Amino acid sequence: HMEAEVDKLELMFQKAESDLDYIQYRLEYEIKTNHKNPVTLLKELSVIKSRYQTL
Amino acid sequence: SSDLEQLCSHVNEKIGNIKKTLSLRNCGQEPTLKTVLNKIGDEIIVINELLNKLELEIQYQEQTNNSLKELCESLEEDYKDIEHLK
Repeated sequence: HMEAEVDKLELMFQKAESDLDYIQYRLEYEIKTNHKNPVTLLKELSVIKSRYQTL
Repeated sequence: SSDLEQLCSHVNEKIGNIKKTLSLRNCGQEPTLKTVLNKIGDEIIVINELLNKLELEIQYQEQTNNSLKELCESLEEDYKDIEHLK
Protein backbone atom coordinates (compact mmCIF):
# COMPACT_ATOMS: atom_id res chain seq x y z
CA HIS A 1 0.00 0.00 0.00
CA MET A 2 1.97 3.11 1.26
CA GLU A 3 4.78 0.81 0.34
CA ALA A 4 3.34 1.04 -3.16
CA GLU A 5 3.23 4.82 -2.92
CA VAL A 6 6.87 4.87 -1.85
CA ASP A 7 7.71 2.50 -4.72
CA LYS A 8 6.42 5.30 -6.94
CA LEU A 9 8.40 8.03 -5.20
CA GLU A 10 11.57 5.97 -5.56
CA LEU A 11 10.69 5.46 -9.19
CA MET A 12 10.29 9.21 -9.75
CA PHE A 13 13.64 10.06 -8.04
CA GLN A 14 15.34 7.53 -10.27
CA LYS A 15 13.88 9.33 -13.24
CA ALA A 16 14.91 12.75 -11.98
CA GLU A 17 18.41 11.37 -11.67
CA SER A 18 18.60 10.02 -15.22
CA ASP A 19 16.99 13.27 -16.33
CA LEU A 20 19.78 15.28 -14.71
CA ASP A 21 22.26 12.70 -15.96
CA TYR A 22 21.14 13.31 -19.54
CA ILE A 23 21.24 17.09 -19.38
CA GLN A 24 24.82 16.69 -18.14
CA TYR A 25 25.65 14.10 -20.80
CA ARG A 26 24.52 16.53 -23.46
CA LEU A 27 26.42 19.54 -22.13
CA GLU A 28 29.49 17.33 -22.08
CA TYR A 29 28.80 16.36 -25.67
CA GLU A 30 28.33 19.95 -26.96
CA ILE A 31 31.53 20.69 -25.06
CA LYS A 32 33.59 17.88 -26.55
CA THR A 33 32.50 18.79 -30.09
CA ASN A 34 33.84 22.39 -29.97
CA HIS A 35 37.64 22.74 -30.15
CA LYS A 36 41.65 30.51 -22.33
CA ASN A 37 38.95 29.66 -19.63
CA PRO A 38 38.12 31.47 -16.32
CA VAL A 39 40.16 28.97 -14.33
CA THR A 40 43.72 30.01 -15.25
CA LEU A 41 42.46 33.59 -15.56
CA LEU A 42 42.06 33.82 -11.80
CA LYS A 43 45.59 32.55 -11.14
CA GLU A 44 46.94 35.09 -13.60
CA LEU A 45 44.90 37.85 -11.95
CA SER A 46 46.37 37.01 -8.57
CA VAL A 47 49.91 36.98 -9.96
CA ILE A 48 49.39 40.49 -11.29
CA LYS A 49 47.31 41.88 -8.40
CA SER A 50 50.23 40.76 -6.24
CA ARG A 51 53.37 41.92 -7.99
CA TYR A 52 51.66 45.26 -8.58
CA GLN A 53 51.66 45.93 -4.84
CA THR A 54 55.13 44.44 -4.55
CA LEU A 55 56.46 46.70 -7.31
CA SER B 1 24.14 12.53 8.29
CA SER B 2 20.67 11.11 7.58
CA ASP B 3 19.63 9.08 4.55
CA LEU B 4 17.45 12.03 3.63
CA GLU B 5 20.27 14.65 3.85
CA GLN B 6 22.70 12.40 2.05
CA LEU B 7 20.22 12.24 -0.82
CA CYS B 8 19.90 15.99 -1.01
CA SER B 9 23.65 16.36 -1.25
CA HIS B 10 23.70 13.78 -3.99
CA VAL B 11 21.15 15.93 -5.79
CA ASN B 12 22.87 19.32 -5.26
CA GLU B 13 26.09 17.80 -6.48
CA LYS B 14 24.42 16.61 -9.71
CA ILE B 15 22.63 19.94 -10.05
CA GLY B 16 25.73 21.98 -9.27
CA ASN B 17 28.00 19.88 -11.45
CA ILE B 18 25.68 20.52 -14.38
CA LYS B 19 25.61 24.27 -13.77
CA LYS B 20 29.41 24.32 -13.87
CA THR B 21 29.59 22.18 -17.05
CA LEU B 22 26.90 24.53 -18.28
CA SER B 23 28.97 27.69 -17.78
CA LEU B 24 31.91 25.87 -19.30
CA ARG B 25 29.81 25.31 -22.46
CA ASN B 26 28.33 28.81 -22.52
CA CYS B 27 31.66 30.62 -22.05
CA GLY B 28 33.39 28.45 -24.67
CA GLN B 29 30.65 28.66 -27.31
CA GLU B 30 28.33 31.68 -26.95
CA PRO B 31 30.06 34.68 -28.63
CA THR B 32 29.22 37.60 -26.30
CA LEU B 33 30.82 35.85 -23.34
CA LYS B 34 33.65 34.58 -25.52
CA THR B 35 34.72 38.09 -26.48
CA VAL B 36 34.63 39.58 -22.96
CA LEU B 37 36.70 36.55 -22.02
CA ASN B 38 39.28 37.29 -24.70
CA LYS B 39 39.15 41.03 -23.88
CA ILE B 40 40.16 40.13 -20.35
CA GLY B 41 42.72 37.62 -21.57
CA ASP B 42 44.27 40.16 -23.92
CA GLU B 43 44.24 42.91 -21.30
CA ILE B 44 46.17 40.46 -19.09
CA ILE B 45 48.95 40.32 -21.68
CA VAL B 46 49.29 44.10 -21.72
CA ILE B 47 49.01 44.49 -17.96
CA ASN B 48 51.83 41.94 -17.94
CA GLU B 49 54.06 44.01 -20.20
CA LEU B 50 53.21 47.04 -18.07
CA LEU B 51 54.87 45.12 -15.25
CA ASN B 52 58.18 44.53 -17.02
CA LYS B 53 58.29 48.24 -17.79
CA LEU B 54 57.58 49.02 -14.14
CA GLU B 55 60.34 46.59 -13.27
CA LEU B 56 63.03 48.28 -15.27
CA GLU B 57 61.77 51.73 -14.30
CA ILE B 58 62.17 50.70 -10.69
CA GLN B 59 65.72 49.30 -11.06
CA TYR B 60 66.43 52.47 -12.97
CA GLN B 61 64.71 54.78 -10.50
CA GLU B 62 66.73 53.24 -7.73
CA GLN B 63 70.00 53.62 -9.57
CA THR B 64 69.45 57.35 -9.96
CA ASN B 65 68.35 57.87 -6.35
CA ASN B 66 71.58 56.00 -5.71
CA SER B 67 73.54 58.50 -7.78
CA LEU B 68 71.34 61.37 -6.54
CA LYS B 69 72.35 60.30 -2.99
CA GLU B 70 76.04 59.63 -3.80
CA LEU B 71 76.16 63.14 -5.21
CA CYS B 72 74.52 64.64 -2.10
CA GLU B 73 77.05 62.89 0.07
CA SER B 74 80.13 64.29 -1.70
CA LEU B 75 78.42 67.69 -1.65
CA GLU B 76 78.27 67.90 2.13
CA GLU B 77 81.97 67.02 2.30
CA ASP B 78 83.04 69.93 0.08
CA TYR B 79 80.75 72.29 2.02
CA LYS B 80 81.77 71.24 5.55
CA ASP B 81 85.15 71.87 3.89
CA ILE B 82 84.17 75.47 3.02
CA GLU B 83 82.16 75.82 6.26
CA HIS B 84 85.22 75.12 8.41
CA LEU B 85 87.66 77.17 6.30
CA LYS B 86 85.44 80.10 5.15
